Amino acid sequence: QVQLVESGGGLVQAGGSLRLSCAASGRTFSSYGMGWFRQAPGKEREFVAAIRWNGGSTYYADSVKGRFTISRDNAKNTVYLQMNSLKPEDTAVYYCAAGRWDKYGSSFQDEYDYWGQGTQVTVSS
Amino acid sequence: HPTLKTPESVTGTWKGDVKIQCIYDPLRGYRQVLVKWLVRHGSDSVTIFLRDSTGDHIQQAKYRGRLKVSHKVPGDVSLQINTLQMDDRNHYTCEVTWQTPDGNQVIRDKIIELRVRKYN
Repeated sequence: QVQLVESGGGLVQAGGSLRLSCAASGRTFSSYGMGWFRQAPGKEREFVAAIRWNGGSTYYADSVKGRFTISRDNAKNTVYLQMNSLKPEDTAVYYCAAGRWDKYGSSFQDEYDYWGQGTQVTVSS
Repeated sequence: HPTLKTPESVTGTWKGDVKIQCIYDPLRGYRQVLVKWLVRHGSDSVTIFLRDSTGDHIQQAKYRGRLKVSHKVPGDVSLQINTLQMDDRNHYTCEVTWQTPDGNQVIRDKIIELRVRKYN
């Protein structure tokens, strides 16, 4: 049972940038593909970005392509989401997740085993 | 599409045999069209087994003659390793491609850690 904890959420102005992180417990971080999802008010949870176990392949939702970049540091059991050119519509609770997919399926929530509690991101204008 | 069901990890005995399970429930519409098993190779993976329309392909000398992927039960693509080596300790990936009625192809994979103990 891997535990995930998001950090770095908060308030940021539209057009600004914000960096989230997620720490995973345990000694098997490289056994997991890692992902970020988000859920805005009234909406269903949706995919944001994912990164392969090796840190060498990444995957993005069309909504955030170009603006958001996911990375990981396996030595630190951490995944990062660098969010640039923020828009009010990026406001949501952002969730970190871990699963045992390798190259495929990373945009689907069912491919993940473990979920963080989520961190609020609010983009104001 | 069918869920690929695998244990999180498997432990085998050095110089013994072990199966790494990879099983899905067959689902109407979804025709299996490719199966691969891969192993980690530093910071990426390499194919160690492929099943396609011309059968099974195991072309590395280190594996040819000691890997068997289940073939008689639809949905069961488990890998069995004969004579485990200490260097077989690794992460193994089971990867299946299906085709749907409209011709779309769906690919899923799962990573299983294999541990190798020196004695029972």
